Amino acid sequence: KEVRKVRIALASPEKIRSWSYGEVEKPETINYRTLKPERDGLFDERIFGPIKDYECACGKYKRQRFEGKVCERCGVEVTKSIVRRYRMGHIELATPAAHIWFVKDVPSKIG
Amino acid sequence: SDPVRQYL
Amino acid sequence: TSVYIEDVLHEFSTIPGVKEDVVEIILNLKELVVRFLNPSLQTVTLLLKAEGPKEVKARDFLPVADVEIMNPDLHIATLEEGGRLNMEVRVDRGVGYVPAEKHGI
Amino acid sequence: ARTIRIPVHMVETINKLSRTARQLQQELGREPTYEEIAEAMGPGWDAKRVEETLKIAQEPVSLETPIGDEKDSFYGDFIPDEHLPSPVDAATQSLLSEELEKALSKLSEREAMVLKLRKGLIDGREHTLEEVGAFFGVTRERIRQIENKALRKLKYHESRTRKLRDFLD
Amino acid sequence: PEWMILEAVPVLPPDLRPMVQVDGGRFATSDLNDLYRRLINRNNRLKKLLAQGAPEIIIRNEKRMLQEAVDALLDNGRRGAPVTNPGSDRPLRSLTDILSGKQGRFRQNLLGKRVDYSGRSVIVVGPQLKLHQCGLPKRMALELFKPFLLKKMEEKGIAPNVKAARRMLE
Amino acid sequence: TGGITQGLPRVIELFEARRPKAKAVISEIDGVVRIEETEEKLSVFVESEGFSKEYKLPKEARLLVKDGDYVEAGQPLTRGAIDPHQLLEAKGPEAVERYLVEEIQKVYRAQGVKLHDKHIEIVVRQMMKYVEVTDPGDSRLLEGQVLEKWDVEALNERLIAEGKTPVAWKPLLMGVTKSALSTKSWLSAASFQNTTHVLTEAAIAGKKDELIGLKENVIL
Amino acid sequence: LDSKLKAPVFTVRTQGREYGEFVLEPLERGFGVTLGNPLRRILLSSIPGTAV
Amino acid sequence: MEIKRFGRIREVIPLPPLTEIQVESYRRALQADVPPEKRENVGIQAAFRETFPIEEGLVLDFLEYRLGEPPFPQDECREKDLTYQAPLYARLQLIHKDTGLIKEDEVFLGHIPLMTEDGSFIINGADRVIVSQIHRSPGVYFTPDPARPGRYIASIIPLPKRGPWIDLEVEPNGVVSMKVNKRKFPLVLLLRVLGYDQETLARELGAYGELVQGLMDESVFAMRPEEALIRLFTLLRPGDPPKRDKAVAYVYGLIADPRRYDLGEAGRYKAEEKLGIRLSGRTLARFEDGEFKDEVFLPTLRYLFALTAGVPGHEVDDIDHLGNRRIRTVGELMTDQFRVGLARLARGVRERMLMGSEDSLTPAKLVNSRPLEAAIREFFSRSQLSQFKDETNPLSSLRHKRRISALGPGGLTRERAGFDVRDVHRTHYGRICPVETPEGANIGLITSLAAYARVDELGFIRTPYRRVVGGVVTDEVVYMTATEEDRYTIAQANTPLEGNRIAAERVVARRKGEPVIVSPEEVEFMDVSPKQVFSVNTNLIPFLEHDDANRALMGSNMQTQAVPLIRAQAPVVMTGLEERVVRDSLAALYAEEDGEVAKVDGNRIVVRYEDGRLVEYPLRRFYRSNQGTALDQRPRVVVGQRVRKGDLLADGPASENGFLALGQNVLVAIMPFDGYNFEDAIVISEELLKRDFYTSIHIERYEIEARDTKLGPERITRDIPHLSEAALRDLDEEGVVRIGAEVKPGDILVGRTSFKGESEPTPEERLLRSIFGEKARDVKDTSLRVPPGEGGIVVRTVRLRRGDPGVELKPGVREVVRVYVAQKRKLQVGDKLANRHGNKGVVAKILPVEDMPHLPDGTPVDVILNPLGVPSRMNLGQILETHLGLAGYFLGQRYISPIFDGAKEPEIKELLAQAFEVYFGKRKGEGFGVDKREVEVLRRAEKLGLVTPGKTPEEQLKELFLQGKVVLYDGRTGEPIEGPIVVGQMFIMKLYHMVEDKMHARSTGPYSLITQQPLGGKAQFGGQRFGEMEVWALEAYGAAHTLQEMLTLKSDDIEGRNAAYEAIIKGEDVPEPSVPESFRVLVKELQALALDVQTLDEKDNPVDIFEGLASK
DNA sequence: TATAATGGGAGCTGTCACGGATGCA
DNA sequence: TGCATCCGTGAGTGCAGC
Ligand SMILES: [Zn+2]
Repeated sequence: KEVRKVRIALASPEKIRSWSYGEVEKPETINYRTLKPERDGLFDERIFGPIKDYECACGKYKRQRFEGKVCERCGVEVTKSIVRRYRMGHIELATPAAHIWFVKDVPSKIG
Repeated sequence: SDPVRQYL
Repeated sequence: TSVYIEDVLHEFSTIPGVKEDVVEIILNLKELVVRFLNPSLQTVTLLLKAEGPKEVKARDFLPVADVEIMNPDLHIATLEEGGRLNMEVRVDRGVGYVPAEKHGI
Repeated sequence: ARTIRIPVHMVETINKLSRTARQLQQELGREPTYEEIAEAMGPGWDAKRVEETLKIAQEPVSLETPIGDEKDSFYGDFIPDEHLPSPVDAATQSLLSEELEKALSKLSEREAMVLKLRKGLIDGREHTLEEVGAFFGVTRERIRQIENKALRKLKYHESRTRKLRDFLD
Repeated sequence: PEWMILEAVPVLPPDLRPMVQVDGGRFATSDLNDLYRRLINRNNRLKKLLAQGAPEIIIRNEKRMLQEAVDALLDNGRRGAPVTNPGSDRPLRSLTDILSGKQGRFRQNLLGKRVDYSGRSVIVVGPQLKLHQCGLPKRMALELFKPFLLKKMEEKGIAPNVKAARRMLE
Repeated sequence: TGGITQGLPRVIELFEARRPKAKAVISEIDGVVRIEETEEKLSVFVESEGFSKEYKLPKEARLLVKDGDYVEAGQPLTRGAIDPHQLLEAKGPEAVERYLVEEIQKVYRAQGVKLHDKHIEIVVRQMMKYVEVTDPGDSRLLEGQVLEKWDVEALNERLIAEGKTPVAWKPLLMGVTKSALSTKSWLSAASFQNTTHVLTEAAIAGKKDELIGLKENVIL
Repeated sequence: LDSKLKAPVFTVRTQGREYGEFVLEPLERGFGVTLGNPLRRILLSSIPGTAV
Repeated sequence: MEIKRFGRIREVIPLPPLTEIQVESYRRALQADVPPEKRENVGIQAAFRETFPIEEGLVLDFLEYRLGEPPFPQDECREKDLTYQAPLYARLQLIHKDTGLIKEDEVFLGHIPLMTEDGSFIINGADRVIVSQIHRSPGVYFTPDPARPGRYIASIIPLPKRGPWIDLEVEPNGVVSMKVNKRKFPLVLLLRVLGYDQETLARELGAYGELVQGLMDESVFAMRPEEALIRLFTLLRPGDPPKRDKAVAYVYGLIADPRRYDLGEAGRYKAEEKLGIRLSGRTLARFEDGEFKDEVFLPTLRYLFALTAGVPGHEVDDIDHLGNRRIRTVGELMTDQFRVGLARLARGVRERMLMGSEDSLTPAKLVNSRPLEAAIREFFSRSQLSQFKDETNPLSSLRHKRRISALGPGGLTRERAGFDVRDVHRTHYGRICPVETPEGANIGLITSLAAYARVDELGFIRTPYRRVVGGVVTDEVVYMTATEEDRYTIAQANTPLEGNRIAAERVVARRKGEPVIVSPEEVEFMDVSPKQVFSVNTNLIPFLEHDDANRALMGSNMQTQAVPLIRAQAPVVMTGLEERVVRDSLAALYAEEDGEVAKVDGNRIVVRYEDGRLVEYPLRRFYRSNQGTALDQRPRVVVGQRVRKGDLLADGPASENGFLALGQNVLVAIMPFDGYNFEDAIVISEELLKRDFYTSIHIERYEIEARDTKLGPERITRDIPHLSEAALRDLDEEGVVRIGAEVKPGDILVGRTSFKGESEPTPEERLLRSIFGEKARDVKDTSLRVPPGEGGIVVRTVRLRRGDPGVELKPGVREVVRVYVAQKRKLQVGDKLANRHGNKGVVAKILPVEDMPHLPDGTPVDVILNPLGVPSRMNLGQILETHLGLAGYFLGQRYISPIFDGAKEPEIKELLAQAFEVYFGKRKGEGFGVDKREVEVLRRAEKLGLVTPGKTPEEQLKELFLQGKVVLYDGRTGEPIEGPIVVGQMFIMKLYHMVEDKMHARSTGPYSLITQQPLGGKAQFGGQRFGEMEVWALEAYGAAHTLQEMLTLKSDDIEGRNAAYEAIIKGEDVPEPSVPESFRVLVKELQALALDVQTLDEKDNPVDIFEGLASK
């Protein structure tokens, strides 16, 4: 189909979670010794996808034709690494927090 | 205004 | 069309005991006027060997058959005690202005 | 405190190395070498260990780090993407596949297919001799032999047309 | 309306906030990672302080800090002092910063872009040129038209193939 | 030195439809001019048959009026640039269009720049693009709600065709910036300026960009 | 340094006895005006003719 | 050759040392030569004295400091990328008050950068310059309130980062308000804190009736100094507990604390002079005997009320006046950052003092030098005032050191900058050059110190004048500030003198800048020279008085950009300043004392002096500058030559026999030529290239590192995979290209191999290599190659390795290799040429010699300049320069024509007459008469009224020659130019803007990480920016596909750009564009802002631009 | 894992004009 | 209800820039 219109709207928590491929539970980025991403971190391949094309983290499945497959050992989907610029993660807050755009923008929409 | 002041 | 100097790898170098740098030496050698007698002769390599203290002129070039320098008083280099200069300079027949960049001789 | 997290014992070792180097520089009137720091750290510590410890201690720098006296230049603007294949690389892989298929139509169906199976052009995995042999219904020795003759014919044709040479860099 | 409050804060794909090894093996990364790390640290500490039955002053402080963390992430310096990295006065670059301004996504990468098959040089008067013509330096042309030139080199005996032609022009 | 500074100033002022500090005082209605000047204070009255109006101005102001003269509504009483909005409420849209065009052209002519009226007219047209509702009629609109003239006209033609009460509206003049931020396409506006504002209002409204203009299509 | 190249080809375009165009290429640098000017001077001043 | 100089004005004093502004400043700051006990309270010593003693009971005190010798010399620092610096030790003693225990030790604080002899620094191997800052001098100012006329603002301003600005204003409600940290509060409260009784304020301020009544508030006087203090504290600190000692602490720190609040010494002086009082300390008040005592506040209030009332002897202040604007030089800036780092070190000290063990604490354990080191390093690296030194030519450095900037920390930002400060104030006379400033955004913000100008100890720029008593002009020279200068009537430097007495009935002078005609009885002072009005650069423009200022600016600025030429020559027409510039810049090498030359070498000059000692001078040879210009010194003397003191031993870059040589003297004709000189373009003769005029040496440095990785070590080797021996031809055994080899783009400078990551060899590639029998290697070719458009001869290689003596690299680096490549650049088409009068142009054409316009004697011109560049530009100096240049061509002489005391038309006419005789009489003797073409041209000129009818051809030719015009022959025809043409010698320079550096082109190349758009810049092999306005151009043309290509296929559309490249190499037309990646980046970045952006169709149904990859 | 210890610390000053809110007289 | 007044937001392009 041809793109005609472009819509922009508020995103519900449900929508945001629908976007997310996983929750990031840890501040960690990459391991100091290995320089690999850390589990449940901001760079996690489990959440955001494989760093290498069609190859999981542990290296159990290295080939295409293993598509959509998820490794049991490392939990990483085998697919194109391009998805690392696409798939969103999320952080579940203990206390709800106001989006500052709808607060500090005068006149305040919430206000 | 100043979070530290408020907390103190 | 060309200059070789012993213990000189390129134009950007200086020689111990010689006042002029190589850029200046070549600039002076570019003023050299060499007459050929025999019309059949295309090229001549002028050999120069000298040591100081002396002021090396174009006259100091070792003579070649059917070759006359029309400006023997032309300055080449200034050599100092311990200063030693050994050159082989290639002079060719030709026409117009051909830059070093083009002929690469 | 670190964008790249470091274990507490390792942070202790790093800070200890820092304090050691600082004292050493305080008595040396200059920054110490790796060897002097290694001396002051005790046994088990050589220059290489100090050097690698300092290496792993290095913190990352901001991509938004400003460049120039104006506000218009980021440090990250100078950093190329090595991951995504260049148009040249992509086109080269494309012409490579197309040319290999040339030689495909070249060798017979069986030997070309055996080669594609063993080298992984089909499912991407590289099959063993027993798999291609059980697939074509022959012995592993036989399938190995037809693989050999396939590769051999490819070698001859390659020496002949010099087509696949330029892709070898 | 309640969607103007965030229960779950989205996380940008990592490639858009890269952690990259530069030439020398040293690492360079986007500020968004530091912002997200502040956020996650404060959130986690909040969950642990809750689970452990902390007094109200503490939980209040933590919640306030959490809101300010979210603020810093989405629009930094919008309310209160801008969050900076240790040992620097430089404000961290948040999503709002990324979007707007002259250096923002729209103006920099969207309404305009750097392009391929382009070059530049000094200009010199053309008096012999006809109105529809310009003098173009040979080498500039060799580079700008390069793929066409590879193709035409293959169309003739100049090169066996495209890759050979390119390796030849190297 | 020896024998477009001002120029650019004035132009920008005009294209931003800004109320000048040099502002000339204009008559809101028709009438006859009765000047009343005490040595200490000066004032100018405009007297119609039905009613009279009073304009109190500093005694040092230059008057463009002779005592006992009949002045049109919106006609300058004093020198200085006219407030385009006052001219709008007084003499209407065409007057303002003519004023903006001629005024902008003065500056360019002064510097020896030959430029066609058309372009300035295009811009001014974009400046007049909006209206403000005086009464909603039978519509869903609100009093003081700003919208596009085309939209209120289409609406009113639908209401008239339906037999309903038309929307009472007044012409609205805004400067180029506000007009650009007030455009229908949210991609265009958000990429222009005030990104967060445009984006939040659009997101709350669930705005759809129909990709009518050039900017949007460029962005995509 | 080495220079050897071919002699130029003389090209002729003639319409009637009234007009003609004469093209000589390639020539060494500058020789276009070296030949052109003297010929123009001669063609205007020295060509035998008749007059009243 | 003979140098003839014009002008009657005799300069009483020479130019002061031109780098003194840097040198004496930094020397004053360090006090390294001063034995510690004799040091003053200024400089880094001041910072030590402010920081220490450190208390809170342990007490750390400061005895003295010392600076050691530099661990490495300047050159070695340049090569090893080190910093020229000296170790800084500080002797400290910890004293426990109770115990009485005193532990004394000298602690090492790290290093401080040393300034070189020429007034520059070496930071990490690169030469830098700290640029002087200009700012508002601290003190008490009174300025008109812009809103309400009749009311004024009294501003009390301290030094930058020295505490808050304080405003005093009379409010419409009648009460006097004080503003501090944006807080308006009644001043009477603070007045009460200082302990002022209503009676004292009444008797003091009573003289002004209406105002003091507004000052009176009984609710304040009903309080006590304590209660008032706590009240003020509650006003400045809401929510903060109003404890007594805390309020005392805050108010003391805000006003009376010398460490927190500092007016400069200059602020002190100016406050004293303005308010007519005497200041004890540098603060606004004191804490004495338990209470506070006022200093500045009451006098300020008194003055403010007096000005408001109209009381005589009270005026507002001109904040742009150069009496109110001072300069912060290197010493002050460096000292400032030193003070900051020291403060941090002190904080750390108090920390350790509280935490550490009470039995044993040494000063060494208490002091961490790191924060201080960081502060200094930060200043000399990332500061805006710390700039990469401009070494392009010696004058560039000299001028850079003399720069003044209104920008930087504590300075203006270009947004806040507006006219009033970019203006040129009358007080700039003799101080700041009115001419040399940037044309663009920095105009008036970046300026230049005038030639005779000096910065005093207080930081004010002073210019010399001469005492005039009874019309007699003394040799006594007095340097005044602008404030002092305003007090006198100062005569112009050109006022006619017989002996030391002024002879004119009427003289032209200045009184407070105002031009006035006065009698000699009224003259108090007289200018030293016209030179003092301008900068060092502007002073290099001959016939300056004939050039419009706008082009003088351009000539000035462009001289900085002149490239040193191998054949470089001094101008035929000089200003007289050419030698001092060479000398002060330390470019040339000179003889220390009278002596005899022992040895002369390319590399060395050995001199034997009167002392009998043998002093050897090494010559810097083909060294690379910051801008890549070659800096080399050549010996100008010979063996056995006797040299007196201050004699020239050797010429540095851009120096011909000790005279500044910025370019060549070329023979120009001013005529249009076949459109090739159209719009400032320039035509030159190939003869210039033949004789190597405008040829310059440039050296470029390349660098590569081989480091330890986790995939295995990178290594520098000659063994490079898949490479022939043809490519390794010039590589040595170790893999580094050999000295003397010629390198072209694509050539390897240094061989390097790197191990491949998981690049799981494409089972595609597995197959490939197996077929081809060649096994897939594990290493790949990372070697450093000559970038496109570069090359030359390799003149140097530097190889540093880990495990080598005296060598330690940054962690992980196994080895570093540098390769220095030199190139000889001939002048070419597109290179920028300029003269000193602001005439600039790019060379558009190089003709063979036979095509050049020539003189009747067969002499071709060098350069053809279009006359159309003259009239609108109004720089006639170049014309005069040409005329005189013509004379000196035939007389074989050079001239000195001082600015404003010049060569005049009649004198040039005389010289031109002599020159004409030389140019003609020779012909007449040679047996040749006047040419037919000359006759025709004479007829033409006779119609133009250039020559008089009836005179002989010779007489007329002379008549033209006196006008600087000569008959000129077209080289292409032989027929003469119909009019006579202006021909003569002009000094023209080759500017640093060279097409060889600027020419760039790209098909495809590296892309950015996030945006996937092409990188910018030549060095990165980047694409040109097609920006919003270029887009507007394409839109305006209605070319949709060209535009869409720009937005997609050619930039960030991945699939699109790939498919496009492949399509083009195949010969297919380019495929249809796709979504540009940065739009996806936009969508995902908006999602991160919790906004849902949906691409929809006309059915309002969602469309996936991420193609399922983003959806679960 | 235990002597007692109980409210921070750095401010940043030379724009400039407009739109739009908000408050106070 | 009109008018201070405070806050927030803008302020040319491409080169290079360490
Ligand atoms: Zn796995």
